Amino acid sequence: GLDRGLELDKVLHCYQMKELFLFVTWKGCSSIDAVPMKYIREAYPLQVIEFFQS
Amino acid sequence: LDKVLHCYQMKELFLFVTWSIDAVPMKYIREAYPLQVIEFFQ
Amino acid sequence: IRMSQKLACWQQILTTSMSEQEWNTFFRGFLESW
Amino acid sequence: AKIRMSQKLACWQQILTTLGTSSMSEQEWNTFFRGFLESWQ
Repeated sequence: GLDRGLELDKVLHCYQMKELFLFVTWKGCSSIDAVPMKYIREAYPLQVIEFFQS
Repeated sequence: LDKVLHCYQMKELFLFVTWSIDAVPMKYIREAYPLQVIEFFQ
Repeated sequence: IRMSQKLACWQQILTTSMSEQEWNTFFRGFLESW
Repeated sequence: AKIRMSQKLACWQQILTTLGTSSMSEQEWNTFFRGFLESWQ
């Protein structure tokens, strides 16, 4: 799985296509996942805005 | 400001808002109307 | 939403060098983003 | 940022899976893939 029911660790990077993708790590995981913006932004709407503001 | 319609990232993140549709850095719109922004994001 | 409007927004974003093919491809991803 | 290319590819593969290959022509996919690479840069 790519959304593996873990807690968000970081938002490392992003890339805008037809969909916006966030490249995020999870807590304990060591791997980076591409996750569509919409999903992550409903799930963790605050750490996202943090990522784009700072 | 009434609606936040959509958003796109190029250099900054941009919101497309109405009060014509305009494109504005989310930062700017956020400080002014933080509610509608966090609400849009969720 | 009207295509002219979306276009005005894509140009508003771009204003704040691409190839001709890049520009077109990215702009189309831009439209289906909506 | 000093991310390893295996991780970048794992991401690209996740991208292809999310959108679906049939979503674009190969020309399109390539242009975006080249953008995806210069992205980390």
